[PDB]
Amino acid sequence: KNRPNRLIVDEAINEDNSVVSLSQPKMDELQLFRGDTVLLKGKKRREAVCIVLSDDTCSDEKIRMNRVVRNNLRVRLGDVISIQPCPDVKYGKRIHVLPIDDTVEGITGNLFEVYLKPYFLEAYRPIRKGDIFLVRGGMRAVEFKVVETDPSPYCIVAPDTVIHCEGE
Ligand SMILES: [Cl-]
Ligand SMILES: [Co+2]
Repeated sequence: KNRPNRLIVDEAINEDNSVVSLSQPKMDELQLFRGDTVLLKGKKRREAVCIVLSDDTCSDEKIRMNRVVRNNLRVRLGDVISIQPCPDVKYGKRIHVLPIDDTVEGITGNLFEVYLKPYFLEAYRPIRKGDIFLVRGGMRAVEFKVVETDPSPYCIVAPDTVIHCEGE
């Protein structure tokens, strides 16, 4: 019983889509530093790639995550996920995302300048093929699915990372 890399999901205080949080003893045990990329394994064999931060109100065996990640992981509060470091992870050459058209009227107009540039610029966000993420944009949030990454199947969107969006 007991394992150090299996943890119980818990609601996050940080709503940033790329962030998960652990106690400091936990990070120190798993030998992780703030900014480190982790692979999370959830239910229905869904996997996510996150940035891990230290939270001091976090129980040594809890993991706080926003629901964008929980949803990507197909888990809910109190479920159990597996966490591993992701050292080999690389800066992305290209990424292909498609925006989710949920509404009549679709969405306009330049998704790149309005959503993607502002969302990705800054953060060196880690992403995976098949992630669904939500950008709080002008007028309305928009969701995108990650169609693919080069390199596949996951990577860090860097400032020189090419980002193609369907209609663009
Ligand atoms: Cl592409
Ligand atoms: Co293309």
